Amino acid sequence: GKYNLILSEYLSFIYNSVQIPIYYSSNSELENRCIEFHSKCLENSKNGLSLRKLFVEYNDVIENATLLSILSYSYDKYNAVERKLVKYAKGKPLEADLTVNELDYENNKMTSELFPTAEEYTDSLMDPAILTSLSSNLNAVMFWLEKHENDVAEKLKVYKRRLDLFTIVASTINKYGVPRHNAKYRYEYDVMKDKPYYLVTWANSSIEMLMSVFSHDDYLIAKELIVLSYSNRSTLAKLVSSPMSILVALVDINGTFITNEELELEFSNKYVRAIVPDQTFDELNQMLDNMRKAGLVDIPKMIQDWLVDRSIEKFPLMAKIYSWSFHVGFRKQKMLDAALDQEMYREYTMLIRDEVVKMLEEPVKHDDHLLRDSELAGLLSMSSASNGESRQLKFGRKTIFSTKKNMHVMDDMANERYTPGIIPPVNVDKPIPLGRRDVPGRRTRIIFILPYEYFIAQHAVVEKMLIYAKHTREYAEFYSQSNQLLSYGDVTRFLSNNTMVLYTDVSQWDSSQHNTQPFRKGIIMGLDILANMTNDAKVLQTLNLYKQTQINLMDSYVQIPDGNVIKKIQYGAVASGEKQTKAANSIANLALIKTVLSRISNKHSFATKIIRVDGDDNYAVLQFNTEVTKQMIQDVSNDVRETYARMNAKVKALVSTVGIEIAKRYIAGGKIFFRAGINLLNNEKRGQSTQWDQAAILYSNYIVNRLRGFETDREFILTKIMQMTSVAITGSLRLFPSERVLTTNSTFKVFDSEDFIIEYGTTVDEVYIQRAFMSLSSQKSGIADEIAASSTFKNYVTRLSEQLLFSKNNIVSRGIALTEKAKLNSYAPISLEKRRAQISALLTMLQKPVTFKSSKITINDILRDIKPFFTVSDAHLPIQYQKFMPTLPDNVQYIIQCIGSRTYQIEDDGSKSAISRLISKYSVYKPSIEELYKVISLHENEIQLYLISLGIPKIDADTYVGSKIYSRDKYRILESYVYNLLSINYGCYQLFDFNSPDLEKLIRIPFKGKIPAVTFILHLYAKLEVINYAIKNGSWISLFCNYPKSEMIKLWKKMWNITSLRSPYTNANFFQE
RNA sequence: UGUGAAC
Repeated sequence: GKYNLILSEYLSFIYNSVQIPIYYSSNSELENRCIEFHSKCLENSKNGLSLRKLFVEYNDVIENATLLSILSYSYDKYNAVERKLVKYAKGKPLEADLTVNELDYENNKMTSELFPTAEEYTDSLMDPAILTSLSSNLNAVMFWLEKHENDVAEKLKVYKRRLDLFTIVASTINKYGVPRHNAKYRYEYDVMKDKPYYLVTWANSSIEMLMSVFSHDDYLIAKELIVLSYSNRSTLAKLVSSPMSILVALVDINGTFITNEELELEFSNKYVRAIVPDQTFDELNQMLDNMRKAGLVDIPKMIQDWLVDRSIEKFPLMAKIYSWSFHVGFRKQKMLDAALDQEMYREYTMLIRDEVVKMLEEPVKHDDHLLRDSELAGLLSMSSASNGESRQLKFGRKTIFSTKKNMHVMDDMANERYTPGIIPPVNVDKPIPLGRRDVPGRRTRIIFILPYEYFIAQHAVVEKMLIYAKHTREYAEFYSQSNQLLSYGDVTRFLSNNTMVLYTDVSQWDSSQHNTQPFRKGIIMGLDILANMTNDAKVLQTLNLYKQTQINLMDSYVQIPDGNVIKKIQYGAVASGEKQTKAANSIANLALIKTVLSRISNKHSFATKIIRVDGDDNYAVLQFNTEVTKQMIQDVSNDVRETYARMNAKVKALVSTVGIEIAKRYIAGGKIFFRAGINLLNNEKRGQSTQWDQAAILYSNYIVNRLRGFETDREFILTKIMQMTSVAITGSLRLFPSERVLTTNSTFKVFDSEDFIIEYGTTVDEVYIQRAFMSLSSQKSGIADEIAASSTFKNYVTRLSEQLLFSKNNIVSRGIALTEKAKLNSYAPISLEKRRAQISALLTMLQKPVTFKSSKITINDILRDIKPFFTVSDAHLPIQYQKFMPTLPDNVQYIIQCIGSRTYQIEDDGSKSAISRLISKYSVYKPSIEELYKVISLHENEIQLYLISLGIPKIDADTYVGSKIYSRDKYRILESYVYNLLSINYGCYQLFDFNSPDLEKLIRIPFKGKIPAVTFILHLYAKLEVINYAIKNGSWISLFCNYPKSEMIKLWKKMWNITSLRSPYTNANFFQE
């Protein structure tokens, strides 16, 4: 509840010259008291009278009613920031060293010197792209400083380290003044031209870094990064985090977790000697020297101090620095520069071609329906993203323009223009529009915004390839339901004194022009073999079209902006945007490693314990018939680099016997680490989400970083949420949502009142609020209705439906119409209409919570029903598992030590049910977990019609609707759906082993009947409650269940009518991955 | 309608 108290202090701190607490209650008489109190406060304020008497008079309202929000009557002129800043601006401003960056525009030159005229200006290279201002961030940091001004002992030290650092931001900012943002939170030319170009982005990165500073080490790191960053905007992250790849190889392994036959983590007390050739040390030194040549001093020394003994115990610092460098900011260059960087491949091409054949051999020979109806599948899959050009479109009786892919397909079909048989060119005549990918520390890459013809021609085939990968282990990122822990387990498994790991970064090779010929040719060669495997007209054409996309790309041309011009240049490299991007890249990366390993063996003899490709990295584990020496590692390494070199591939290739480092994860000293570099006050690009969506995302970002080792003060995060979630009523009237409105599990949830613990209404007022918020979940959009009524639209929905099913439509048909009515949300005008409606509904709701016919059951209601039938009792669970993920906070880590962890993802889509499998065999349609959930619970006769309506044969439809499996699917679908509603795969929970024997003992549930659904919820509810207590208290409890038999039948009915909740908090988890 | 592909 501390959030509400914190909000008042912040408002009082921000405004000084009134606040009006607004309450509400589920009890009629109490609510009137709430209404009376609100009126009196407004009246007293409208008379400059003391509200002290009213608070005493309506003590009962303060005591029992629930705080809904807070009114903010502030008559200033959004200044204060200018006034506040000066006290902290005593230090000497920073002077940009305009000689550090290559490309001139990457140097912190005055904005004007980069864009002499307002028409040449662009924030494209520094846009924070976030719906929160620099001024607000400054206010937030200062508010925190004032609060922890009179702190003591170590808390004071944290404040002192922070006050210093913020002085640098303040001193530098004051020298030019605080950049004023516009309604869209953008920084225009007039505000910008006086100040240094990167001033605002740099401030956001520095503020984010300093508020995440605690120990002296954090302070040393933050200070170096902040100062260096102001001048260097292109190699500081790379220089700072480059020594990590060398370091993982150094640390010794003293007991680590491995993967057993049951694909689960298991402790192994083994010891593995880290063997490092002297050459590696020279390479590490050059890296350290390079950091030094760039001004770095404190960070280089820390790596150096660590290097004396290299203890996994003092490794945390190395990890901390690696996470830290990313928070310098994104490297946003100019489209042209990002674009510009871009006989022995016979073995490599053949492998790519063979791999393509294996993944589609069976689907093609059989005459897979999905391959035959590939076009239909592409249409259903189709998104609402950009197609490339902004077309003029006529809907019903309205002429509007859009770039949306969904919109383009409908307009073309309604005008005989829809022609997926013809795969448009992407050369000099029809240049590919370009998109961009910005990441911290790494160089900017370009993106192909190809026409929808390409997505349809590639969607069915890519899915078939993914399915092959799903059950192929070499493909770490696609295998089974696995998570990163299993991958961590696999590398450690075979580590011994007679084996060495070989990791390699292949991000540069994928963009290499050397790469593109063997790539497209390899896929095409594979496609021809597949074509000679069948005669099916549908299969050959879908297969043939795929061949065409590769051929068109072979020689493409790109539209690269160059100021306010769009120079068209011949791009001869494999950029990404295709449907086969990830699958193809994976196939290629794996093919490349196989090629390198094969070449090397002619010289040395080793065993291939494991080979893996995961993202932009690939690796292998080799076993030699003798003990590995420093000399052996050098010889293997030189040859591997040499093999890569002959192929003209600029890749990083290292060889060790203890660790490995890759973009997604790193394994040092037998432990697993995950970079914690998600930026907070700076985004990659601008989207269409709201401020509330953004606040939820920032919190989500904060949670992931905190789990990964990077923690930003919670109070600062809370302060940001308060600014972001507020709503202006007028110019001097601002409304701030309460903790209850923000955290309760509703459609407006932004964060959990307590980190790592998700609460669900257990009081009437909480329930009353939850029901009210849902009442106004989805808002109307005129523009969306018009187009939803247009002919071209209905025909498109009708055309899709008549191509899919055979018999009758509606559970499926109603869905297709909506799925399409939604895709119109990418369309700004529609998105804008929805937001305005949401704010007005929200403004009224905060003012005085409306009524609601309810009648809609949710997850919270099911939980609320159960709660009262459990008896708690202190219990004890000894810690028995060693730590493998060193960065986890203490409360989260403790649960793992006691109950354990898992290496998989709980099925939350229902894709593993028989009905879903049956639909898949005959239909290209893909029902969601929710649709499957409604369908399974239907009358036997109805289910048979639905399966047949989708193309499922009668002998098959009939056999299923009675069988054991159908009854079983019922339980499995609900189980999958419930896990989905409980976020058992996100945040903290995704880590915990929900089937721990130790966890199980704490749950005593006596069966008083035997009805699967009820049994499953009671055990799950108990496991979550027991775990949450452990997260919040550190000690365990035992749960006993005395749930009636009469009660269980009522509960079971309730279970099959649960409504899913949509909210910023829900969206944020989806957003993360 | 400052809007920028596969996931």
